[PDB]
Amino acid sequence: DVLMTQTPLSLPVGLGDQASISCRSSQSIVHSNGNTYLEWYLQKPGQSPKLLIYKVSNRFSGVPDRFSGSGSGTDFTLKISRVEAEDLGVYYCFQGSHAPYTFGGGTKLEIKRADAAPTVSIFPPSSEQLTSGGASVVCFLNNFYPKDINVKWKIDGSERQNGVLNSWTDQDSKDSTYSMSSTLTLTKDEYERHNSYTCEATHKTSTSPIVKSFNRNEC
Amino acid sequence: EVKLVESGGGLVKPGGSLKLSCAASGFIFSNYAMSWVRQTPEKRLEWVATISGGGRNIYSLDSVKGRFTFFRDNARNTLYLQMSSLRSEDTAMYFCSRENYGSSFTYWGQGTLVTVSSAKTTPPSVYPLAPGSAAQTNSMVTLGCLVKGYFPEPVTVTWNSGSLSSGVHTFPAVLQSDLYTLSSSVTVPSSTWPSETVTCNVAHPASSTKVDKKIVPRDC
Amino acid sequence: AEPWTVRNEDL
Repeated sequence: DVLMTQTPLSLPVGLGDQASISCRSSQSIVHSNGNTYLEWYLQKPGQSPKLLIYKVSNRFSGVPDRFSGSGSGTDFTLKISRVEAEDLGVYYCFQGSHAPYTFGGGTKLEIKRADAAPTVSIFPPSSEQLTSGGASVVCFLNNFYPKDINVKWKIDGSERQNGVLNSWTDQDSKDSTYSMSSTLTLTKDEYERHNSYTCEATHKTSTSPIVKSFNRNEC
Repeated sequence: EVKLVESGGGLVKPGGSLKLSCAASGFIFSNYAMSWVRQTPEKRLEWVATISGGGRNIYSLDSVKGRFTFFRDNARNTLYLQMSSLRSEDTAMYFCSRENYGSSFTYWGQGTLVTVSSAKTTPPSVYPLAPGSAAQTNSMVTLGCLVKGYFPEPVTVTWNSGSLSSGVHTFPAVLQSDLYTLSSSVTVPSSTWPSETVTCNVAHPASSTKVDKKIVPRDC
Repeated sequence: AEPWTVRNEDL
Protein backbone atom coordinates (compact mmCIF):
# COMPACT_ATOMS: atom_id res chain seq x y z
CA ASP A 1 0.00 0.00 0.00
CA VAL A 2 0.98 3.64 -0.35
CA LEU A 3 2.02 5.27 2.92
CA MET A 4 1.53 9.12 3.07
CA THR A 5 3.68 11.04 5.63
CA GLN A 6 3.34 14.66 6.75
CA THR A 7 5.75 17.01 8.44
CA PRO A 8 5.75 18.79 10.71
CA LEU A 9 3.32 17.29 13.21
CA SER A 10 2.29 20.91 13.99
CA LEU A 11 3.35 24.35 12.99
CA PRO A 12 2.85 27.73 14.66
CA VAL A 13 2.89 30.87 12.44
CA GLY A 14 1.86 34.49 13.00
CA LEU A 15 -0.91 36.46 11.34
CA GLY A 16 0.08 37.72 7.94
CA ASP A 17 2.87 35.10 7.55
CA GLN A 18 3.09 32.03 5.36
CA ALA A 19 2.88 28.38 6.38
CA SER A 20 4.38 25.59 4.34
CA ILE A 21 3.53 21.86 4.88
CA SER A 22 5.17 18.77 3.42
CA CYS A 23 3.55 15.50 2.33
CA ARG A 24 5.72 12.67 0.98
CA SER A 25 4.53 9.39 -0.56
CA SER A 26 6.26 6.04 0.08
CA GLN A 27 5.93 5.44 -3.66
CA SER A 28 4.81 7.33 -6.74
CA ILE A 29 1.19 8.27 -7.21
CA VAL A 30 0.56 8.70 -10.97
CA HIS A 31 -2.93 7.22 -11.75
CA SER A 32 -3.16 4.81 -14.66
CA ASN A 33 -4.75 7.71 -16.62
CA GLY A 34 -1.57 9.78 -16.13
CA ASN A 35 -3.12 12.18 -13.60
CA THR A 36 -1.98 12.63 -10.02
CA TYR A 37 -4.83 12.67 -7.49
CA LEU A 38 -3.01 14.24 -4.57
CA GLU A 39 -5.53 16.33 -2.57
CA TRP A 40 -5.41 18.63 0.47
CA TYR A 41 -8.11 18.78 3.17
CA LEU A 42 -8.69 21.12 6.13
CA GLN A 43 -10.57 20.06 9.20
CA LYS A 44 -11.30 22.90 11.52
CA PRO A 45 -12.14 22.14 15.14
CA GLY A 46 -15.57 20.59 15.65
CA GLN A 47 -16.29 20.34 11.92
CA SER A 48 -16.10 17.95 8.92
CA PRO A 49 -13.19 18.11 6.56
CA LYS A 50 -13.49 20.49 3.62
CA LEU A 51 -11.62 20.25 0.25
CA LEU A 52 -9.07 22.89 -0.72
CA ILE A 53 -6.89 21.46 -3.39
CA TYR A 54 -7.21 18.64 -5.95
CA LYS A 55 -4.94 17.01 -8.60
CA VAL A 56 -1.91 18.53 -6.85
CA SER A 57 -2.66 22.27 -7.34
CA ASN A 58 -6.20 23.02 -8.42
CA ARG A 59 -8.13 25.31 -6.07
CA PHE A 60 -11.71 24.10 -5.51
CA SER A 61 -14.25 26.86 -6.06
CA GLY A 62 -14.66 29.07 -2.97
CA VAL A 63 -11.09 28.59 -1.73
CA PRO A 64 -8.87 31.80 -1.88
CA ASP A 65 -5.50 31.88 -3.69
CA ARG A 66 -3.67 32.35 -0.37
CA PHE A 67 -3.77 28.50 -0.59
CA SER A 68 -1.76 26.64 -3.20
CA GLY A 69 -0.12 23.23 -3.50
CA SER A 70 2.72 21.85 -5.54
CA GLY A 71 5.22 19.08 -5.98
CA SER A 72 5.98 15.94 -7.94
CA GLY A 73 6.86 12.31 -7.88
CA THR A 74 6.79 11.59 -4.18
CA ASP A 75 6.98 15.10 -2.66
CA PHE A 76 4.23 17.64 -2.15
CA THR A 77 3.89 20.84 -0.37
CA LEU A 78 0.97 23.04 0.57
CA LYS A 79 1.55 26.74 1.10
CA ILE A 80 -0.78 29.08 2.95
CA SER A 81 -0.23 32.86 2.61
CA ARG A 82 -1.33 35.75 4.76
CA VAL A 83 -2.49 33.37 7.50
CA GLU A 84 -5.59 34.41 9.46
CA ALA A 85 -6.77 32.90 12.78
CA GLU A 86 -9.73 31.31 11.03
CA ASP A 87 -7.19 29.12 9.14
CA LEU A 88 -6.28 26.98 12.19
CA GLY A 89 -7.08 23.20 12.32
CA VAL A 90 -5.57 20.03 10.89
CA TYR A 91 -4.50 19.94 7.26
CA TYR A 92 -4.60 16.48 5.58
CA CYS A 93 -2.98 15.27 2.33
CA PHE A 94 -4.56 12.30 0.52
CA GLN A 95 -3.53 10.12 -2.47
CA GLY A 96 -6.39 8.80 -4.55
CA SER A 97 -4.27 7.29 -7.36
CA HIS A 98 -3.72 3.70 -6.09
CA ALA A 99 -6.18 1.69 -4.04
CA PRO A 100 -6.39 1.50 -1.20
CA TYR A 101 -6.46 5.28 -1.07
CA THR A 102 -4.56 6.74 1.90
CA PHE A 103 -4.41 9.97 3.94
CA GLY A 104 -1.45 11.50 5.69
CA GLY A 105 -1.55 11.76 9.49
CA GLY A 106 -2.27 15.47 9.58
CA THR A 107 -0.39 18.70 10.33
CA LYS A 108 -1.94 20.97 12.99
CA LEU A 109 -1.59 24.66 12.22
CA GLU A 110 -1.43 26.90 15.31
CA ILE A 111 -1.84 30.70 15.12
CA LYS A 112 0.70 32.78 17.15
CA ARG A 113 -0.58 35.63 19.40
CA ALA A 114 0.81 37.39 22.54
CA ASP A 115 1.17 35.48 25.76
CA ALA A 116 -1.84 35.38 28.02
CA ALA A 117 -2.16 34.09 31.57
CA PRO A 118 -5.02 31.68 32.20
CA THR A 119 -8.13 32.77 33.99
CA VAL A 120 -8.42 30.23 36.91
CA SER A 121 -11.63 29.27 38.79
CA ILE A 122 -12.06 26.53 41.46
CA PHE A 123 -15.36 24.71 42.24
CA PRO A 124 -16.04 22.55 45.28
CA PRO A 125 -18.29 19.51 44.89
CA SER A 126 -21.97 20.32 44.44
CA SER A 127 -24.24 19.40 47.31
CA GLU A 128 -26.03 16.99 44.98
CA GLN A 129 -22.90 15.00 44.10
CA LEU A 130 -21.90 14.74 47.75
CA THR A 131 -25.36 13.37 48.45
CA SER A 132 -24.57 10.45 46.09
CA GLY A 133 -21.07 9.80 47.65
CA GLY A 134 -18.92 11.61 45.08
CA ALA A 135 -16.65 14.60 45.55
CA SER A 136 -15.10 16.09 42.38
CA VAL A 137 -13.14 19.35 42.67
CA VAL A 138 -13.08 21.27 39.40
CA CYS A 139 -10.64 23.82 38.24
CA PHE A 140 -11.03 25.74 34.95
CA LEU A 141 -7.98 27.34 33.35
CA ASN A 142 -9.32 29.51 30.59
CA ASN A 143 -8.10 31.76 27.72
CA PHE A 144 -4.39 31.31 27.85
CA TYR A 145 -1.50 31.24 25.42
CA PRO A 146 0.70 29.40 24.75
CA LYS A 147 -0.69 25.83 25.04
CA ASP A 148 1.79 24.60 27.69
CA ILE A 149 0.60 24.79 31.24
CA ASN A 150 0.88 22.68 34.31
CA VAL A 151 -1.63 21.97 37.00
CA LYS A 152 -0.78 20.60 40.43
CA TRP A 153 -3.29 19.80 43.14
CA LYS A 154 -2.85 19.97 46.85
CA ILE A 155 -4.78 18.52 49.74
CA ASP A 156 -3.85 20.02 53.12
CA GLY A 157 -0.66 21.32 51.46
CA SER A 158 0.54 17.93 50.12
CA GLU A 159 0.79 17.31 46.43
CA ARG A 160 -1.83 15.04 44.93
CA GLN A 161 -1.60 12.93 41.80
CA ASN A 162 -4.18 10.16 41.92
CA GLY A 163 -7.70 10.77 40.54
CA VAL A 164 -6.72 13.94 38.50
CA LEU A 165 -8.22 14.16 34.98
CA ASN A 166 -7.22 16.94 32.63
CA SER A 167 -8.81 17.95 29.33
CA TRP A 168 -7.83 20.66 26.75
CA THR A 169 -9.78 22.45 24.01
CA ASP A 170 -8.35 22.92 20.54
CA GLN A 171 -7.35 26.49 19.67
CA ASP A 172 -10.29 28.93 19.58
CA SER A 173 -10.07 30.97 16.38
CA LYS A 174 -11.95 33.96 17.94
CA ASP A 175 -9.04 34.93 20.21
CA SER A 176 -6.42 32.31 19.39
CA THR A 177 -6.35 30.98 23.01
CA TYR A 178 -6.57 27.62 24.71
CA SER A 179 -8.48 26.53 27.74
CA MET A 180 -8.22 23.45 29.99
CA SER A 181 -10.12 21.60 32.67
CA SER A 182 -8.76 19.74 35.62
CA THR A 183 -10.94 17.49 37.77
CA LEU A 184 -9.86 15.87 41.01
CA THR A 185 -12.16 13.05 41.82
CA LEU A 186 -12.41 11.59 45.30
CA THR A 187 -15.07 9.78 47.41
CA LYS A 188 -17.21 11.77 49.91
CA ASP A 189 -15.52 10.11 52.88
CA GLU A 190 -12.03 10.89 51.67
CA TYR A 191 -13.02 14.52 50.91
CA GLU A 192 -14.34 14.86 54.48
CA ARG A 193 -11.17 13.56 56.10
CA HIS A 194 -9.37 16.80 54.84
CA ASN A 195 -9.88 20.54 54.63
CA SER A 196 -7.85 22.39 52.11
CA TYR A 197 -8.08 21.89 48.35
CA THR A 198 -5.87 23.89 46.06
CA CYS A 199 -5.16 23.96 42.30
CA GLU A 200 -2.04 25.77 41.23
CA ALA A 201 -1.39 26.69 37.60
CA THR A 202 2.18 27.38 36.37
CA HIS A 203 2.43 29.07 33.04
CA LYS A 204 5.24 30.90 31.15
CA THR A 205 3.43 34.21 31.84
CA SER A 206 4.51 34.10 35.50
CA THR A 207 7.55 32.93 37.51
CA SER A 208 5.14 31.79 40.22
CA PRO A 209 1.86 29.80 40.39
CA ILE A 210 -1.62 31.16 40.09
CA VAL A 211 -3.27 29.54 43.12
CA LYS A 212 -6.94 28.81 43.84
CA SER A 213 -8.15 27.00 46.94
CA PHE A 214 -10.77 26.78 49.56
CA ASN A 215 -11.14 25.23 52.99
CA ARG A 216 -14.09 23.00 53.81
CA ASN A 217 -14.14 24.43 57.38
CA GLU A 218 -15.43 27.57 55.65
CA CYS A 219 -17.68 25.51 53.18
CA GLU B 1 -26.96 23.58 -2.37
CA VAL B 2 -25.35 20.16 -2.03
CA LYS B 3 -26.35 18.46 1.27
CA LEU B 4 -25.33 15.07 2.70
CA VAL B 5 -26.75 13.80 6.10
CA GLU B 6 -25.45 10.53 7.59
CA SER B 7 -27.40 8.55 10.23
CA GLY B 8 -27.58 5.24 12.14
CA GLY B 9 -24.43 5.56 14.23
CA GLY B 10 -24.42 4.16 17.77
CA LEU B 11 -23.13 1.76 20.40
CA VAL B 12 -22.59 -1.84 19.16
CA LYS B 13 -20.93 -4.88 20.66
CA PRO B 14 -17.91 -6.58 19.24
CA GLY B 15 -19.15 -9.07 16.63
CA GLY B 16 -22.43 -7.26 16.01
CA SER B 17 -23.98 -5.45 13.07
CA LEU B 18 -25.23 -2.01 12.11
CA LYS B 19 -26.56 -0.30 9.05
CA LEU B 20 -25.76 3.35 8.29
CA SER B 21 -27.47 5.75 5.78
CA CYS B 22 -26.48 8.95 3.96
CA ALA B 23 -29.37 11.05 2.61
CA ALA B 24 -28.36 13.22 -0.31
CA SER B 25 -29.97 16.45 -1.63
CA GLY B 26 -29.30 19.34 -4.05
CA PHE B 27 -27.84 17.27 -6.92
CA ILE B 28 -28.71 14.44 -9.25
CA PHE B 29 -27.67 11.53 -7.01
CA SER B 30 -27.22 8.75 -9.64
CA ASN B 31 -24.86 10.95 -11.64
CA TYR B 32 -22.11 10.80 -8.99
CA ALA B 33 -20.12 8.16 -7.18
CA MET B 34 -20.12 8.33 -3.38
CA SER B 35 -17.51 7.41 -0.74
CA TRP B 36 -17.51 6.38 2.89
CA VAL B 37 -14.54 7.79 4.88
CA ARG B 38 -14.04 7.19 8.63
CA GLN B 39 -12.09 9.08 11.33
CA THR B 40 -10.72 7.47 14.55
CA PRO B 41 -11.23 9.32 17.92
CA GLU B 42 -7.52 10.26 17.73
CA LYS B 43 -8.38 11.89 14.34
CA ARG B 44 -6.77 9.54 11.76
CA LEU B 45 -8.64 9.58 8.42
CA GLU B 46 -9.22 6.42 6.45
CA TRP B 47 -11.03 5.80 3.15
CA VAL B 48 -13.36 2.80 3.55
CA ALA B 49 -15.11 2.63 0.15
CA THR B 50 -16.26 4.17 -3.10
CA ILE B 51 -19.34 3.09 -5.11
CA SER B 52 -20.20 4.15 -8.68
CA GLY B 53 -23.19 6.27 -9.74
CA GLY B 54 -25.32 3.20 -10.55
CA GLY B 55 -23.86 0.95 -7.85
CA ARG B 56 -22.17 -1.72 -9.95
CA ASN B 57 -18.51 -0.87 -9.40
CA ILE B 58 -17.31 -0.76 -5.78
CA TYR B 59 -13.74 -0.49 -4.21
CA SER B 60 -13.01 -0.93 -0.49
CA LEU B 61 -10.30 -1.36 2.13
CA ASP B 62 -9.32 -4.97 2.25
CA SER B 63 -9.66 -5.04 6.07
CA VAL B 64 -13.45 -4.41 5.66
CA LYS B 65 -14.21 -6.81 2.77
CA GLY B 66 -16.91 -9.38 3.71
CA ARG B 67 -17.79 -7.72 7.02
CA PHE B 68 -18.92 -4.40 5.47
CA THR B 69 -21.10 -4.10 2.49
CA PHE B 70 -21.90 -1.03 0.34
CA PHE B 71 -24.93 -0.28 -1.78
CA ARG B 72 -27.22 2.66 -2.75
CA ASP B 73 -30.84 3.37 -3.66
CA ASN B 74 -30.76 6.11 -6.30
CA ALA B 75 -34.51 6.76 -6.49
CA ARG B 76 -34.43 7.37 -2.70
CA ASN B 77 -31.24 9.47 -2.79
CA THR B 78 -29.71 7.27 -0.11
CA LEU B 79 -26.40 5.48 0.27
CA TYR B 80 -25.84 2.66 2.74
CA LEU B 81 -23.14 0.91 4.68
CA GLN B 82 -24.19 -2.46 6.09
CA MET B 83 -21.66 -3.41 8.77
CA SER B 84 -21.19 -6.82 10.40
CA SER B 85 -18.51 -8.48 12.45
CA LEU B 86 -17.61 -5.16 14.04
CA ARG B 87 -14.40 -4.81 16.07
CA SER B 88 -13.04 -2.24 18.45
CA GLU B 89 -10.96 -0.69 15.59
CA ASP B 90 -14.08 0.02 13.51
CA THR B 91 -14.86 2.62 16.11
CA ALA B 92 -14.76 5.91 14.26
CA MET B 93 -16.86 8.74 12.94
CA TYR B 94 -18.30 7.71 9.55
CA PHE B 95 -18.59 10.28 6.75
CA CYS B 96 -20.12 9.95 3.31
CA SER B 97 -18.93 12.13 0.59
CA ARG B 98 -19.54 12.84 -3.02
CA GLU B 99 -17.12 12.87 -5.91
CA ASN B 100 -16.65 15.58 -8.53
CA TYR B 101 -14.59 16.17 -11.69
CA GLY B 102 -10.95 15.84 -10.55
CA SER B 103 -11.76 15.60 -6.79
CA SER B 104 -12.38 12.50 -4.71
CA PHE B 105 -14.11 13.94 -1.63
CA THR B 106 -15.75 17.11 -2.72
CA TYR B 107 -18.68 17.41 -0.36
CA TRP B 108 -18.96 15.86 3.12
CA GLY B 109 -21.77 15.31 5.59
CA GLN B 110 -21.58 15.93 9.35
CA GLY B 111 -20.81 12.33 10.25
CA THR B 112 -22.37 9.71 12.44
CA LEU B 113 -20.53 8.03 15.26
CA VAL B 114 -20.06 4.32 15.61
CA THR B 115 -18.81 3.03 18.97
CA VAL B 116 -17.82 -0.65 19.13
CA SER B 117 -17.48 -2.00 22.65
CA SER B 118 -19.39 -3.90 25.30
CA ALA B 119 -19.48 -1.39 28.12
CA LYS B 120 -23.08 -0.63 28.64
CA THR B 121 -25.11 2.48 27.96
CA THR B 122 -24.94 4.71 31.09
CA PRO B 123 -26.72 8.12 31.39
CA PRO B 124 -24.86 11.16 32.68
CA SER B 125 -25.01 12.72 36.14
CA VAL B 126 -25.14 16.48 35.69
CA TYR B 127 -23.87 18.69 38.44
CA PRO B 128 -24.14 22.44 38.62
CA LEU B 129 -20.94 24.34 39.52
CA ALA B 130 -21.41 27.57 41.48
CA PRO B 131 -18.35 29.24 43.09
CA GLY B 132 -17.68 28.21 46.70
CA SER B 133 -19.74 30.10 49.25
CA ALA B 134 -16.63 31.68 50.81
CA ALA B 135 -15.17 32.64 47.39
CA GLN B 136 -14.71 36.16 46.09
CA THR B 137 -16.65 37.70 43.28
CA ASN B 138 -15.80 38.90 40.52
CA SER B 139 -17.09 41.19 37.70
CA MET B 140 -17.26 38.56 35.01
CA VAL B 141 -18.44 35.41 36.75
CA THR B 142 -17.39 31.92 35.74
CA LEU B 143 -20.01 29.12 36.21
CA GLY B 144 -19.71 25.41 35.29
CA CYS B 145 -21.40 22.13 34.79
CA LEU B 146 -19.89 18.68 35.27
CA VAL B 147 -21.31 15.78 33.18
CA LYS B 148 -20.02 12.52 34.74
CA GLY B 149 -20.31 8.77 34.37
CA TYR B 150 -21.77 8.40 30.86
CA PHE B 151 -21.42 6.06 27.95
CA PRO B 152 -21.08 6.13 24.96
CA GLU B 153 -20.36 9.58 23.38
CA PRO B 154 -21.69 12.10 22.32
CA VAL B 155 -23.32 14.56 24.72
CA THR B 156 -24.48 18.03 23.68
CA VAL B 157 -24.03 20.83 26.18
CA THR B 158 -25.69 24.24 25.83
CA TRP B 159 -26.37 27.17 28.12
CA ASN B 160 -29.78 28.76 28.39
CA SER B 161 -30.74 26.47 25.48
CA GLY B 162 -28.20 28.20 23.23
CA SER B 163 -29.08 31.80 24.17
CA LEU B 164 -25.64 32.09 25.88
CA SER B 165 -23.28 31.15 23.11
CA SER B 166 -20.82 33.92 23.90
CA GLY B 167 -18.39 32.94 26.77
CA VAL B 168 -18.46 29.17 26.57
CA HIS B 169 -15.81 26.47 26.81
CA THR B 170 -16.99 22.88 26.55
CA PHE B 171 -14.13 20.42 27.04
CA PRO B 172 -13.66 17.13 25.20
CA ALA B 173 -14.77 14.06 27.15
CA VAL B 174 -12.18 11.97 28.84
CA LEU B 175 -12.81 8.21 29.02
CA GLN B 176 -11.97 6.32 32.22
CA SER B 177 -13.03 2.89 33.51
CA ASP B 178 -15.65 2.59 30.72
CA LEU B 179 -17.22 5.98 31.64
CA TYR B 180 -16.77 9.40 30.14
CA THR B 181 -16.56 12.67 32.00
CA LEU B 182 -16.82 16.17 30.63
CA SER B 183 -17.29 19.77 31.66
CA SER B 184 -18.48 23.07 30.31
CA SER B 185 -17.84 26.52 31.56
CA VAL B 186 -19.59 29.78 30.93
CA THR B 187 -18.56 33.31 31.85
CA VAL B 188 -21.27 36.01 32.26
CA PRO B 189 -21.33 39.56 33.66
CA SER B 190 -22.07 39.96 37.39
CA SER B 191 -25.20 41.92 36.63
CA THR B 192 -26.76 38.96 34.83
CA TRP B 193 -26.14 36.28 37.58
CA PRO B 194 -27.49 35.50 40.09
CA SER B 195 -30.23 38.03 39.33
CA GLU B 196 -31.28 36.03 36.23
CA THR B 197 -31.23 32.27 35.66
CA VAL B 198 -28.28 30.54 34.10
CA THR B 199 -28.78 26.85 33.23
CA CYS B 200 -26.88 24.14 31.29
CA ASN B 201 -28.70 21.69 29.07
CA VAL B 202 -27.17 18.31 28.64
CA ALA B 203 -28.51 15.94 26.03
CA HIS B 204 -27.42 12.28 25.79
CA PRO B 205 -29.22 10.72 22.75
CA ALA B 206 -28.04 7.10 23.45
CA SER B 207 -30.05 7.10 26.75
CA SER B 208 -32.67 9.55 25.41
CA THR B 209 -31.60 11.77 28.36
CA LYS B 210 -32.18 15.57 28.43
CA VAL B 211 -31.30 17.36 31.72
CA ASP B 212 -31.47 21.09 32.68
CA LYS B 213 -29.45 22.06 35.77
CA LYS B 214 -30.06 25.59 37.08
CA ILE B 215 -26.96 27.16 38.64
CA VAL B 216 -27.90 28.44 42.09
CA PRO B 217 -25.60 30.36 44.41
CA ARG B 218 -24.40 28.25 47.37
CA ASP B 219 -25.38 28.70 51.06
CA CYS B 220 -22.71 29.80 53.67
CA ALA C 1 -13.92 -1.80 -11.93
CA GLU C 2 -12.92 1.93 -11.61
CA PRO C 3 -15.71 3.16 -9.29
CA TRP C 4 -15.61 6.88 -10.02
CA THR C 5 -18.35 8.25 -12.29
CA VAL C 6 -17.08 11.80 -12.83
CA ARG C 7 -13.74 12.03 -11.03
CA ASN C 8 -11.52 10.69 -13.82
CA GLU C 9 -12.71 13.09 -16.46
CA ASP C 10 -10.56 16.20 -17.00
CA LEU C 11 -12.13 19.64 -17.64
